[PDB]
Amino acid sequence: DIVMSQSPSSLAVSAGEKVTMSCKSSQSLLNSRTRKNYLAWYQQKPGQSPKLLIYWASTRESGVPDRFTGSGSGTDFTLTITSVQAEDLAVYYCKQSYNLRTFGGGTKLEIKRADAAPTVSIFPPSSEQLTSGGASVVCFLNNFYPKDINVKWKIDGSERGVLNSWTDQDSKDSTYSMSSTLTLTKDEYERHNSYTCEATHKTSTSPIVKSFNRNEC
Amino acid sequence: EVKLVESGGGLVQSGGSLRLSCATSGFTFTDYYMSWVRQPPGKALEWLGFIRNKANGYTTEYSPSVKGRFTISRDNSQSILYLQMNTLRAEDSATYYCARDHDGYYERFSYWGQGTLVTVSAAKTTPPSVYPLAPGSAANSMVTLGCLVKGYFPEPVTVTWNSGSLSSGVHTFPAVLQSDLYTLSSSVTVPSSTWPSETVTCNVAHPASSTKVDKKIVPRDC
Ligand SMILES: C=CCO[C@]1(C(=O)O)C[C@@H](O[C@@]2(C(=O)O)O[C@H]([C@H](O)CO)[C@H](O)[C@H](O)[C@@H]2O)[C@@H](O)[C@@H]([C@H](O)CO)O1
Ligand SMILES: [Mg+2]
Ligand SMILES: [Zn+2]
Repeated sequence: DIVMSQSPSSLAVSAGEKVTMSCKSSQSLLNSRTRKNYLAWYQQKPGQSPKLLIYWASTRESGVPDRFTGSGSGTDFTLTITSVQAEDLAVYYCKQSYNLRTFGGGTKLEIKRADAAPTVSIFPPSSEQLTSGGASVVCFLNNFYPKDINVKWKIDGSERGVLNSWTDQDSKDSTYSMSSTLTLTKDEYERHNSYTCEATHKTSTSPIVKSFNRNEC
Repeated sequence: EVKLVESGGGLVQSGGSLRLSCATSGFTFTDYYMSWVRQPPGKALEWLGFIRNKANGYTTEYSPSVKGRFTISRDNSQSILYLQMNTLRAEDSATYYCARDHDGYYERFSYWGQGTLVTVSAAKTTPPSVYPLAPGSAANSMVTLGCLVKGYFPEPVTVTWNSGSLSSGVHTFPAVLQSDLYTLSSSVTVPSSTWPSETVTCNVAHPASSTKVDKKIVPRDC
């Protein structure tokens, strides 16, 4: 086979800086007849299909910003991004087409930005859910940076059936968001009053506390 | 303009078969090789095979990984590409893409479809419960609302807000699997002068169960 390998697995760069990533083939990709390297670069943004960026190692596809440059030959190739933009968040794949086709494993590119505190919102169970015997309490912790965050649930002042989910980094502001869902039975829900989402993030030594009381609903 | 549209993905049991389609338009179909590529959730792209153009006798080639088990064909009268998959296993669960390939000159995959998600599993299809997330009767310039999309199988689900007219300030959280069912949520943040003044509705679809739901976010009082 031809084996394709990329490095790094992942990195993060601040907007305006240069990015360099690497792609190795187990065999030269230099076609002797055409004198081109059959190596392409693809960009895959979160939730999207892959998009062609570069082909024949160095040819930039139309529509592709000039900040993206492919170089290299034979077994070693480079994609360079100058003046990186928030929207450049993506996994980048190289692909050989010298002998059928094979993809490398990708390089994830993330964006570094200023620390940003989360915006925290809490939501009681809906009457439509409670009618069926269940009670989900939801907390969104939105548009923060860096990604590391700690959430705890407290019920009547005591720490406590939790689903956590993080978004991919945002293409526009380079922040992260997380959702935490605590699910109880209706009967257990109705035994307590105070429901609290507590978020601890590096941006404050004070946790962000959002709470509601079942009695006030 | 060029269009590639996959269909046929969904839920299938281990050992089962499935055939995907990829309808195309806006280029001369017969001039082009066509490839299939897949991607398991959170993993790398994997090339599966191609079918050559008219000049090359529409012949097929396959990755060693799926040769003998998958078959590619094309309908040149309708510009549609097919992928027949047999003896499916959990490892075949993936997003499947078609891509326009070689034209005899350029080495590149110029265009890709949106992808179709295949899930290989014994689990039954379960439609989601969709619940509104409205600030409580005690909860400021901006306001955050949401929908909880709970307890469905297989992926995927789509969520939009006001039929896609609200797209800025949306966070749709990746689904998490917990005892055999997925749950996801979506938030939208709007000016507080605009809700409940103006309507906010999440539109949720679950193709596997043909579920279509619009859920209006109603204020607690009001
Ligand atoms: C029926 C095929 C013929 O052959 C080729 C040739 O010059 O050998 C190759 C064709 O391209 C492929 C292919 O096998 O279909 O192989 C090339 C490889 O470099 C050999 O040249 C690339 O891997 C390419 O992407 C294809 O995978 C094709 O270029 C063909 C041409 O259309 C002549 O009519 O000639
Ligand atoms: Mg208890
Ligand atoms: Zn052959």
